[PDB]
Amino acid sequence: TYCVAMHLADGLVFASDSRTNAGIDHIATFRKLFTFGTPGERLLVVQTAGNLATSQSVINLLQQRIRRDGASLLNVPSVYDATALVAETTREVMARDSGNLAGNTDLSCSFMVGGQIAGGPPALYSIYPQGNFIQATPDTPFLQLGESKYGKPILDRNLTFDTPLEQALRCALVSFDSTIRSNLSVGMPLDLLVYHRDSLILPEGYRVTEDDAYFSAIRRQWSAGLHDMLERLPSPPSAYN
Amino acid sequence: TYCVAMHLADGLVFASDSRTNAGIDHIATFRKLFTFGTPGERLLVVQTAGNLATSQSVINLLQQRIRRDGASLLNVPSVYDATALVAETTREVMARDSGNLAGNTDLSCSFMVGGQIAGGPPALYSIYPQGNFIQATPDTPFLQLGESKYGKPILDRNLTFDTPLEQALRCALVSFDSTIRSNLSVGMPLDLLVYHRDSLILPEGYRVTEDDAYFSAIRRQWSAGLHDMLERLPSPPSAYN
Amino acid sequence: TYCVAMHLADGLVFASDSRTNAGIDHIATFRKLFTFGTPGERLLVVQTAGNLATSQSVINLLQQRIRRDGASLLNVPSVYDATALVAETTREVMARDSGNLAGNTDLSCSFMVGGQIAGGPPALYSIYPQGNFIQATPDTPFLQLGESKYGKPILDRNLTFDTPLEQALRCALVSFDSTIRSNLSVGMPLDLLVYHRDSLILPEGYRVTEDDAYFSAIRRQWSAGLHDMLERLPSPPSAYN
Amino acid sequence: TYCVAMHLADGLVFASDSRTNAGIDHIATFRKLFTFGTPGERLLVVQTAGNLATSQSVINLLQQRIRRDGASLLNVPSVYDATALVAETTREVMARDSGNLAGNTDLSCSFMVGGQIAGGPPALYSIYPQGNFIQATPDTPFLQLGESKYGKPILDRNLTFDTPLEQALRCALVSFDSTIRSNLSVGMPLDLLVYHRDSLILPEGYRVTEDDAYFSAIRRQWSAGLHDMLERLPSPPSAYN
Amino acid sequence: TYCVAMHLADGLVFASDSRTNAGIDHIATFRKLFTFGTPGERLLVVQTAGNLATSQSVINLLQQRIRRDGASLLNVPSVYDATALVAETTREVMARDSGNLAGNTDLSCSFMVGGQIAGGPPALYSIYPQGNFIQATPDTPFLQLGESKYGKPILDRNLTFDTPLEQALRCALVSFDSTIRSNLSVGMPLDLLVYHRDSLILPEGYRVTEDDAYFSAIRRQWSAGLHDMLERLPSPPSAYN
Amino acid sequence: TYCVAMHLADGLVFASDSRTNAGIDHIATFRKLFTFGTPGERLLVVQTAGNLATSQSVINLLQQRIRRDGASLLNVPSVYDATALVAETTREVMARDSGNLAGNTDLSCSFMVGGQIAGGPPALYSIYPQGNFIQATPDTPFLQLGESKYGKPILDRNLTFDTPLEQALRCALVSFDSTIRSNLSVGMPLDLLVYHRDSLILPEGYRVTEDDAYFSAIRRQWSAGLHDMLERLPSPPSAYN
Amino acid sequence: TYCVAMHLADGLVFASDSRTNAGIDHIATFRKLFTFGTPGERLLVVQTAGNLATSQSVINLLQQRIRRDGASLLNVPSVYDATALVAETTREVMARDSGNLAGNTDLSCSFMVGGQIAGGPPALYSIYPQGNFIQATPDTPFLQLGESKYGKPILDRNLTFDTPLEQALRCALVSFDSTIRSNLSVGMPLDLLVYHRDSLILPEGYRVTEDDAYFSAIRRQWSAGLHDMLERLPSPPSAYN
Amino acid sequence: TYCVAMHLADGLVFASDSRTNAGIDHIATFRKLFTFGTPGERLLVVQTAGNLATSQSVINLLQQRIRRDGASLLNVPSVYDATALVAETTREVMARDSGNLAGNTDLSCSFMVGGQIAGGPPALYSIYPQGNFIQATPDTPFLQLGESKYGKPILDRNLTFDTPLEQALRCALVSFDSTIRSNLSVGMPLDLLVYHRDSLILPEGYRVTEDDAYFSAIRRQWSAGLHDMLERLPSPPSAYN
Repeated sequence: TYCVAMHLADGLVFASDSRTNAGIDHIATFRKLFTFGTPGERLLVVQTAGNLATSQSVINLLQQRIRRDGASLLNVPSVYDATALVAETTREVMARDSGNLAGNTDLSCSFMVGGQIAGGPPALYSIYPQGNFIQATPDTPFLQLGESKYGKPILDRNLTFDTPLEQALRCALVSFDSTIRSNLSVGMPLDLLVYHRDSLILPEGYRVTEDDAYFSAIRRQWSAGLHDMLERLPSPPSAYN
Repeated sequence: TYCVAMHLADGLVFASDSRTNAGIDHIATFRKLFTFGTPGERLLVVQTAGNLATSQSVINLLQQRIRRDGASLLNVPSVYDATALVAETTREVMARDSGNLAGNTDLSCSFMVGGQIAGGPPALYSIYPQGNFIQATPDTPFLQLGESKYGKPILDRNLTFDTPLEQALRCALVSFDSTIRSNLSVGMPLDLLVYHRDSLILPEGYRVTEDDAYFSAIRRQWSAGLHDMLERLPSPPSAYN
Repeated sequence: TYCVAMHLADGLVFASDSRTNAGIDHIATFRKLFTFGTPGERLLVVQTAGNLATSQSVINLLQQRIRRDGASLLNVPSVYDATALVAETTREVMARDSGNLAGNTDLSCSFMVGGQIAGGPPALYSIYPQGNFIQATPDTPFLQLGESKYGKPILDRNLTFDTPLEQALRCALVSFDSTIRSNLSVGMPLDLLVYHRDSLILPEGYRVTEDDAYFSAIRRQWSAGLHDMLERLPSPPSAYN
Repeated sequence: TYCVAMHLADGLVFASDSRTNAGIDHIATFRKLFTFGTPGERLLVVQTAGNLATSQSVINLLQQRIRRDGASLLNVPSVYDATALVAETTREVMARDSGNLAGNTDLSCSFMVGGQIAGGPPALYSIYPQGNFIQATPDTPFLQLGESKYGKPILDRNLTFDTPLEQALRCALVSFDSTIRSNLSVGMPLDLLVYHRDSLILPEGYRVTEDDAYFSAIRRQWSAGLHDMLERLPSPPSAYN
Repeated sequence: TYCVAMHLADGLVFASDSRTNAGIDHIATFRKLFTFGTPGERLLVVQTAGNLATSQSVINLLQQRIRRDGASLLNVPSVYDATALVAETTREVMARDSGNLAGNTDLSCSFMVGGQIAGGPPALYSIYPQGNFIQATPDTPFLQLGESKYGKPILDRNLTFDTPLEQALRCALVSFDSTIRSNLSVGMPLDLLVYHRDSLILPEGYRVTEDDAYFSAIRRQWSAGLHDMLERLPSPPSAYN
Repeated sequence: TYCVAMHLADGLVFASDSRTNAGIDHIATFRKLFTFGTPGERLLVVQTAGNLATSQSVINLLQQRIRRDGASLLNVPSVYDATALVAETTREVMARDSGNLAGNTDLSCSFMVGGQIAGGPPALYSIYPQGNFIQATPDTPFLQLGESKYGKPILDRNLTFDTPLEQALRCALVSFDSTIRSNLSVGMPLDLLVYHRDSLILPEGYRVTEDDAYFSAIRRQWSAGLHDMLERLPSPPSAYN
Repeated sequence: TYCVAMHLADGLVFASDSRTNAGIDHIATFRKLFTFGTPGERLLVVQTAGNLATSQSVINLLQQRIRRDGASLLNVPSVYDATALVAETTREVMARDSGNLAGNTDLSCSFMVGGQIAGGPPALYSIYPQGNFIQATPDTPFLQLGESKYGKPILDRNLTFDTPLEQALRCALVSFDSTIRSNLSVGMPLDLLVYHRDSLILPEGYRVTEDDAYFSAIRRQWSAGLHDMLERLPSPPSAYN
Repeated sequence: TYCVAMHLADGLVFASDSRTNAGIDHIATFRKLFTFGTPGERLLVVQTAGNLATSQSVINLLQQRIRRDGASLLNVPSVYDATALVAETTREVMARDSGNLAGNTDLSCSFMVGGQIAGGPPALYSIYPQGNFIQATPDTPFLQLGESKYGKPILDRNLTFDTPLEQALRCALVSFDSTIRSNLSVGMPLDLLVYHRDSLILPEGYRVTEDDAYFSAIRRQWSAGLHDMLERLPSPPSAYN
């Protein structure tokens, strides 16, 4: 479980893995990036991390309620209020499943909610386990969920609000490369989605499998590159021994 | 707090940061790499991570006991037994400080113990919070303590049992570069030590400050390198949008 | 005790064994697949694993309550809510039988709940011992209960959301074949049920006995096949000795 | 962690994975198959599963003690007594590391010990977590450690005391194939060793990596085979719906 | 103490011995089969096994409470709920007699509860020492309490859901014959009751004494039969010596 | 696990199953009947039941010690002393494997030891979990180990000191028939041995597999016989309803 | 200490000795049969055996509490509940006197509680040292406390539910005769009470002393009778020598 | 288990039952009266009670040692010394079987040793569980083992040193009658032996089975007699109600 989202000058980029702890000796693939919207009016993306049961219930309720007269991700007036609604829904799920039977088992999960509603700029929020949230800004234009330390440095180094979408996406992919190599809890397939500021369309998004030609290639290249740079770095002076 | 140690064909390489959480609003510099030994007979290095009070007490008792007739890091017959002694000492410290007054505060810490005693190969162990330990091997030739996910990938990618010492050290430094950029809890100065297999001398080791010419240079180079490789990676195919 | 359920493009497939630990020196046959519904409106299937007393009580209450004005598997508005109801009922049963008299004996059990209610797609959930549940998806389209590691690989290898029902069923049967050979706790007769997406009928389902001509045949074939493939695999090179 | 050993008419075959849980967020490669002996006099193989710290300590002490006047794997008069010595050593390690500091953490591990000493037949034992052990026989000629249910069926189906070594090894590899696909805690490289009855030599053994041409090939073949056989199985009769 | 109960297509059959361990050097006769009901409305039978004191208290309270406005075996809406009530009552009794004074003495007992209440089919449950219970089904149509292994085989071999009552009873009697011969803790008189599906009458039931003409006769016949069959079985081939 | 041994006027008969609990989810085949002796001088048979590890170790030590100058099953002056030696050996094995590591796991096992040594009559003993033993006599001429209640009645009914060997063996086989049908922990193959009083030869003994023509036949006959006798028994009189 | 009670068709009969171990070298007379009740409403009898201090304290508290608003032997709704109250009281007494000071001394005692309360049949219970109790029934119509084996046979032989009260009493007296002759811990005076079913009066009861004309007479007669019968029995045949 | 022995003016009489607790759910027949001697020189009888394993071992060793140059029941100079030897042998057996493996299980047993050695009068001893013994005398001419309270009164009443043998034997038989009726742990067949003072022959002794004409007859008579005497006893006076 590792998710990244970026809010940049030209729009939004989202990327999630799929490897999921679904119980003991049951590790499995589950989509962690979900889209919602009405074409020409709004796009909203939700990413998930943490307890599967909880996050599934949250997503499921959001879907059921879309087709119902009352508060829903389709009628909510701002990305902020969408984020609040997701949190609100999370609280509701935690209230029901909590009891003596759950015991000490850890039901918490976290989310990212981003997108654009007609008449206001695109936005991106992250909701924490405890249900309070923060918003990405130009100074801090990307947010992560899950097992994210491994792939943070490459984003810190290169990403900024002005990074174009194609490059941000590339950058995200390198993030996943390192993460996947160093931590088995994170794993393919990946799910990506790029959204263009003011387009107000629902992009189809794209899934990166084990076989993906492009992703295989940039991984091979990135390895060769790092190995090269390392050998061509200078030796430490006398002093260091 | 981030420490790395490597046990390679040609010897051992150790590196630690110094930034330490010593209470609220009191972040400070403390050495996390300590050496012990008698020239021509043995070298032992201990690195620390976790609770400052605990680790300090452990190190302090190991030093006091060196100058005393009984079990000590200078008479212990093997690196294994040295590791065991450190652990033994840790248990002793935890027993004394534990009480109602400590309450729920977290007194645990972890260590690495590596080196060489005359008449057997060099070795490297890591002691866990709970006092049990593991040994580095050719298949898993480096071990980390502290805040280590950020700088793990570069080691996973490039380091192997056969990597020479000068290159392993270099590799470690890049590990610290990324870590420092992405996590404030980790910070300079760094303390390094390189030990040559069968030398049985106590290297002086070296401290890398903010001002270090060499470290500044390889950071600047590494940045330029990464930035280059990133721009010269190919674009995603049509399919990805 | 081994149960499998699959949620595929064309519908649902369920399969359970019947061998049951009913106490010490009392191993016995009990159905572990139960159906509910009203023709033209809904089909729901519940499978059971774990403590017999507990699961029986749960099923029994669900049956009694069907014929009663209030929450029941026949009036519940979605497969989700059905799953929730089963869980709710489980909690109720655990509460009552728990006491000093039970002592340390393990009263937990698990369930699968799947089916289709008029006006929404078919769905499949698995409820864990602790009462929280997950939903099968296209990326993870089958779920297991009980003693399931033995027969997992064949499903992992061949089954996907798009697998047709007849082939999924066949696949399940091979899963049971391996399981039965390698673990005595699992045993015949088996109980199967196939449901076609949007049919909204209650299939009669089918019981596979010791004598079943078809199942005997595919077991014999599958053996011969495996034995053949193994002999016709190449020899390991020189290197391997 | 998955290990298999077979004691057959023509000798012994051993195979182990290397993926090891070494702490939280620290999964790593460690050899789990170790050899000992004097050429023309004896071969002994020890495989490990369970807690890394414990098993490492046991192996380490056995190695140190080989080079010492007293009970050791090189002077022990029978494979039985070797097994007993390993167990004896395990007890010793558990006694020392046990204390308040370990707490509720699970230090147990299991071993296989097999081989041949001059003047008696080859033998194979498995030591349980609790320190008691069993011997493989003609009726039960293979033994497993670790995560073994996934790959048990293929061994149950095909393996017997009279299976030749080359075919037993092949069989083991298919066992690992299924296991690796269905459980991420098991992983390459693998380590194999084949020993010929009465040879009294120390085979070098062989390591199967990710890249291995032969293993890659039989995996590809085995997949194609299974897929074929599945499509060419008959359809269930009318009765089954 | 040995009890059997069967739930068959045509109704229920119950049979119990009477020999009871009432303390040290005090073995005695106590009825272990009790009936309750209102003619034309319900029949319930309770059988007992285990601690005399505990089971007596349970039965005694059930009787007292029948003549009292509140939950009782006469008003309870289903055989299920009757079983639950018995269990509920058992818990109550165990709570009271438990203390330091009882010490380690074993107060547990088990029950069978079967019968029919107007408007639903007949049913049969068995309650375990720990208070949870199971229901007999067509696949497992008989249940035993007490010292039951001796007489199990004849029931396993011959009894099924479709066995008529007169034959099931006969079968039960042969079960008791073997048991009584092979285990002194079981002993006559026996108590039988046969109930016809949908009759809703309280059969008087019947006691089999030492002197019973019919039971004496079938025992004599059964012996002669077994002895005959044994002598007329063929001799083992050469091979067997 | 079910073993029987008989000491009759004409000699000894031994029979054991092979199904063995070797751990959780690991049920397997292991021989439970072992022979020892020198032709023309002695025959001794040992049967085992209970913990596999313990019984294997006992048997293994007895074998090793046979080929060694000191107390052994070949030099022991009487069947009594043989039994004592087996017990003695058992104590030795329990002493070693006992420790904190075993914990509460149950290491006990039981044995039968029977045979004949030149110059004295044949004899048969049974050793209990606690190491004390009894001897079979004319009044109690058979002894059982393991899961024996199921097949006791047929032996109680028919077997006496004067039963000839061929008929005793036949009787034993029927005992196994019933046991196997009613308890899964008991299972084929079976191992038999018949020894003729004063022959002083080592019979080869015989193994009964699943496929055995004779055993299959008498099982089929015995079923038919029982079914016949049951239908031809009279009906219970009026009185019984 | 020897007490008997019988529950017969026509009522109840109680009889107790009086010899009591009250400490070392202090054997003494204490009544062991106590009556309670309100004429025309209820009769309850309590007999005691075991530790004097304990039983006295129990009786004493029951008496004090009779004259107090709350649970007492006079308001309790059934003989069952009376028995439960006695047991309850016993627990209370054992709780208080238990401590380090008592040490290993044995404070346990047993009771019989029998009688009749208006509106339900007469009943008789026996409470065990541990506080659980049993009820006498038609099949087991008498119960004993204390040193009872000596006088059990005459009761087993002649007493049944239908035995009239005058004959039962006579039978009890012979029981005491044998007991007194064969065991010095039992001794006169005796205390009797006979109660007629449905009389609901408090009989005065009667004390049998050393001097009692009737008891002396039947003892003398019984001796003469036994001596006669013995001489007029036939001689053993030739065979017996 | 119930044994009696008498030492009278005219000789000795011994009688034992045979019912034996041989383990849980294994009650069986074993001889508890054993004879030894050389005609014209000595007769010794040993009776056993208590733990089967222990008493069997004792008897077995006494038999083996008879045929050996050293202390044995045939060379021992007095009945006293014979008794001492038995005790001595018991100690030896307890020493060997005692260990951690026996645990808390109760290995004790008791014996009677009686008979006559040329040149001194006949004698009779009883050995207690703790190995010290007593001798029967004219004032206390009979001794019992096992479950003996039931049949003590008839012996106390009628037996004296001067009772002739035929009458003492008869008396013993009545003792067994009552015991058997009132306690199931005691049971037939019985074993008797009568020895005539100064005869110095080994009587064959006699076994009383279920079918014995004489014993059946005196039981029937004794019942009728007791029943008669009881009905012919006078009624209690007015006073007693």
